[PDB]
Amino acid sequence: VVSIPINNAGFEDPFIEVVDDYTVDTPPGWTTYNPNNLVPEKRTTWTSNNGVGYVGPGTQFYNQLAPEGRNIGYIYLAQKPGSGVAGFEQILDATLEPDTKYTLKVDVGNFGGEFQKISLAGFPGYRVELLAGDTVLAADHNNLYIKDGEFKTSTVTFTATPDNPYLDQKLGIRLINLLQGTFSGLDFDNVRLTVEPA
Amino acid sequence: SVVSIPINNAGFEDPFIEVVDDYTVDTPPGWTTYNPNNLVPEKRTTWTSNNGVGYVGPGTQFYNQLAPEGRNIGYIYLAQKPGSGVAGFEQILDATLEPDTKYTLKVDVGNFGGEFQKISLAGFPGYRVELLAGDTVLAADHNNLYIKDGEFKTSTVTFTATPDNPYLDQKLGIRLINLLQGTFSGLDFDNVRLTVEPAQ
Ligand SMILES: [Ca+2]
Ligand SMILES: [Ca+2]
Ligand SMILES: [Ca+2]
Ligand SMILES: [Ca+2]
Repeated sequence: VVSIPINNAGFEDPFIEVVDDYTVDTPPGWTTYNPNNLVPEKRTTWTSNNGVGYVGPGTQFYNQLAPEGRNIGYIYLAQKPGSGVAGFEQILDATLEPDTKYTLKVDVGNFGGEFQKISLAGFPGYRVELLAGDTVLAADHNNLYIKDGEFKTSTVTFTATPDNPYLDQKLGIRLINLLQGTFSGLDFDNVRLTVEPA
Repeated sequence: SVVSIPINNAGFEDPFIEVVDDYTVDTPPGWTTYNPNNLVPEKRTTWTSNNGVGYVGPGTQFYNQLAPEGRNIGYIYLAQKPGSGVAGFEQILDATLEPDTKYTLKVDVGNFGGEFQKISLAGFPGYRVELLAGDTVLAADHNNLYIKDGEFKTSTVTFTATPDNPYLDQKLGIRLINLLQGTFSGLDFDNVRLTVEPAQ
């Protein structure tokens, strides 16, 4: 069982000091997957955005601490349900290899609480995908039920045979806000990808 | 407690097929051809992209087991090269999405083995199983199971609908999809089951 390197895999970069403070720029090491242009290049707290957030004692948004370390990565979409999807993507160094089983695990978070008078109850739905090149090899499209203010672990697996047409292409990961519900924000954390003989 | 939702021709048993390893090339009754990329022609031959049902019986040259359910399986074959698109079966159910309910969709997915007219059937295009409400894919298994030539495995897709889900009261739907991300670019489905139960 081997780990494949992922940059900023727990969104711990940058370090954030204050409880529930967050960034509004793409997490370091990741790019914004934006197939529908929902996330503007220059964002504010009133636009769709993504970034990292510190989950600590005193958080008003969760009933538990970050799955890993201090921070989570979050994606919030302001457009109405059905408008499209957005999230994070990272292209890895490793390439697809035959006779190997891949295991992608990532923690998915559903916001909780209330701010002002508005509640964060609700979830847009998630999809976690494992890629080779531009191809989605395997994906978990919203299979887990996650309660408000909680996290749960998603597992995606894929076995690559010697005749798989995408061998030698770069592995990739996408973490996606499906925007099929409100509250239309979600979190991810603790991304891990391992390989083993198949 | 756990209630089954009615699905038409859910084991692809209609039409009856008499001869082992014989197949149809027209859309199974009760299902529609899901064709977002126009890969499947309206009129099909044995060698066009096609779909239909097939009898998997004793003596079959294509699997190491019989159909997971009954006599027949439903299949989808795509002749275009990997990366061209996807196609499969779709059925809209009569039931609608209900609040505070957990849905469990199960379908057996089959990987052909053997050879047909000297063409090797080894390989798999990848599959996706989708639960939908209206036009929305609520939950889906995109190719998570590894399935060897000549075998079947059960895909499980779960979804929990809360009271504020925007798609409540829209009609439930199912899609069984050939991903066309490998050759041999055909696969099978069987034994579609959908249950609903209270979640919370
Ligand atoms: Ca973390
Ligand atoms: Ca929520
Ligand atoms: Ca059957
Ligand atoms: Ca095969």
